[PDB]
Amino acid sequence: ASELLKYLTT
Amino acid sequence: ASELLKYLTT
Amino acid sequence: KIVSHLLVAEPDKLYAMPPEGDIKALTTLCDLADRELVVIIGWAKHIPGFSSLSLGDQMSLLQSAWMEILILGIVYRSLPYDDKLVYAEDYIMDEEHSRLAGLLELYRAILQLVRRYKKLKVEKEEFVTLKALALANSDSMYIEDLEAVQKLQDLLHEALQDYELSQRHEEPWRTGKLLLTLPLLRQTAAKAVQHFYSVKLQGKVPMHKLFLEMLEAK
Amino acid sequence: KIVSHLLVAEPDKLYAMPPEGDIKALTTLCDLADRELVVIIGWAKHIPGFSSLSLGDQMSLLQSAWMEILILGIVYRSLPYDDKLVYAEDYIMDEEHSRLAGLLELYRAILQLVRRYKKLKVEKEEFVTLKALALANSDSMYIEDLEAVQKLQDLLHEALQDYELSQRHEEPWRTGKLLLTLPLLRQTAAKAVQHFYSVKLQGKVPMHKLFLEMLEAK
Repeated sequence: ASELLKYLTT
Repeated sequence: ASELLKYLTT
Repeated sequence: KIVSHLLVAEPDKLYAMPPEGDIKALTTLCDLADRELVVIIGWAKHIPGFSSLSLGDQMSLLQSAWMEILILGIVYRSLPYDDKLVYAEDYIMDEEHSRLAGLLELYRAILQLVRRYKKLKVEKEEFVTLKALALANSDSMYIEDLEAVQKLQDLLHEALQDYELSQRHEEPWRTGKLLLTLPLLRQTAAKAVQHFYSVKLQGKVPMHKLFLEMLEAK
Repeated sequence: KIVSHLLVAEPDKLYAMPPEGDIKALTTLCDLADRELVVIIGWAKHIPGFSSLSLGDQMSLLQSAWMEILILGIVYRSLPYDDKLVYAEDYIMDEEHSRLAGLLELYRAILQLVRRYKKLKVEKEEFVTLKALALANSDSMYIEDLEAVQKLQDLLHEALQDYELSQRHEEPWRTGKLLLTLPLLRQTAAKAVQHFYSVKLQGKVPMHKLFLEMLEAK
């Protein structure tokens, strides 16, 4: 749900 | 006037 | 080599792109921060062994160390200037510009670290290995596998020391001297985080959501 | 040798001497702190070259680093215990005792440093040279002669490194590993200082005046 995990797995 | 300088120059 | 490796993964030069008051200054820094937050994350995955950590631990490190790594970017860019802070190559603040926009106390804090790094004559290679070391040495209270994080720390520390033990063998224990700046680094990052959370609370300043998410972790 | 030298200047074992509530706990720690503050100052003058600093600079260092040096004493004493904090050989707090007296968050912070030092198996000699290094590396914004303070830092760092490069040559870069704990040290000292200033403000707890004077510097 976090931007961090979004950016971490893009 | 400070305790520190008191203790530092005892 | 890890240094050559970590080096060419660093982003290329950043440029500020922002009613010329204090609220427009903060927004320029807040969106410069958010833009570089995005790039730390891309860069972090090039740190050997970082991506082999569980994702919760990758996030725990980043959540602890993100401001330290930004500060080290500002510091590196600021080394050639005369008591100026370069948040970007476009955007270079001095004391009076800082004081007016309410950033004076933060500005003085970072300058102390800047002047310490100027006397050490720290190089781009050392900034890079130090950024990595701050990440692995973040001291998150939320690491699941401390042993894997310690292995990474040992690896990045070995690199820094073996880089120093050859390229800069004229100066002994130059490794430790760089490590000895890390407390001030963490301290300064603590001031930046509180100030920027202080302008978060005020609400007069808008913040791209990645930046906000990092700030509430802290 | 500076280590043997700095070692036998350390005070001998401290013993707590204090309505068994939270207000009696804080008072025991507050007066244990004040009693050891007095002893840091006696000990500081045995640090080679510390007394050749101008008195303003001796005070600027002590005012910045005092909590870090206390924390390192608690840490050293706490190494043999099972998740206990020994503020004194008399006085050993655990999680529940901590939580009740409002010290839980501070207790967890120090324990993280304790568990880091337990895994490093840090020795009394290293605590002593690290106490000294935290003092000279305090990053006071009020130093007049940064060069003399840096010389001291270089001296204490040399000592730590040359002590390690022989007594513990089985473990390479053990010096840097100890330096890498210093950020957490400063961080933890920051939490202790704020908590103890929080009980200063509340007024329900009495504090011998040397302790109070250190706390308002911070």
